[PDB]
Amino acid sequence: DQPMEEEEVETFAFQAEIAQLMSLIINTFYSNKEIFLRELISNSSDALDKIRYESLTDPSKLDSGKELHINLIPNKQDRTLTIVDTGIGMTKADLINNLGTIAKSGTKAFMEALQAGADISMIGQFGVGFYSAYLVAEKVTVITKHNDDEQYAWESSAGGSFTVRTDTGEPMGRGTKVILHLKEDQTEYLEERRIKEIVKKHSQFIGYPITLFVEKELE
Ligand SMILES: COc1cc(-c2nc(C)nc3[nH]c(C)c(C#N)c23)c(Cl)cc1Cl
Repeated sequence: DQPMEEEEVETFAFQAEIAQLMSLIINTFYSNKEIFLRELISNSSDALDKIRYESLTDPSKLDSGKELHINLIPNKQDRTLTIVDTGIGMTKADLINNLGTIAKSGTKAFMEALQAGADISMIGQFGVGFYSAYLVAEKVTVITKHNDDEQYAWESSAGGSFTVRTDTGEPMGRGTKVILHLKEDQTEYLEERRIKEIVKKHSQFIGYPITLFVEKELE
């Protein structure tokens, strides 16, 4: 009897400083956790800038999709909030290199800044705003598709390690989906009014369409 599907899964250890940062973020009390959404939307915007830039000299880069946008998808039943863009996306090497195994100088620098009295809301200036997801999420899954490459899924519950595998569930044209599996006491970020007010407050200058899709699985 053959399996419906099979995926090779790799587990990698986080670089020491990244593990340190994740533990600080996911455990420490902060009063302004809503900034995570600003940081994720900012990373979407950057990724959309990148594919747009590439398309200026090579229009075929948009064969995987011309529309450049950001979607926000709360799912109360799964207790997940997902941010999706049609940006440049990432290769497997990109995921392994840029989401865990190699720590840029900004990682240690950010933790130093916090020790010196800086606020968590500055985290994007250090290039590690992604990890602010763990302010509100117990687990984060990143599904990504780059041109000419297959679709991958990165995942971590911040245990000091993350996994990478091929993802074949729902094929994306191009871009990145960040799925936040929210902590039990952070479900306010699934509410329409909360999402709207955070986007209005922090993302006014993002130069791409941002669209809410409220998700409900029907009985
Ligand atoms: C600059 O650092 C990062 C950037 C990214 C990222 N990259 C691309 C190419 N697209 C994206 N879209 C979203 C919504 C991201 C987020 N968050 C994101 C990720 Cl997943 C982790 C880190 Cl650490």
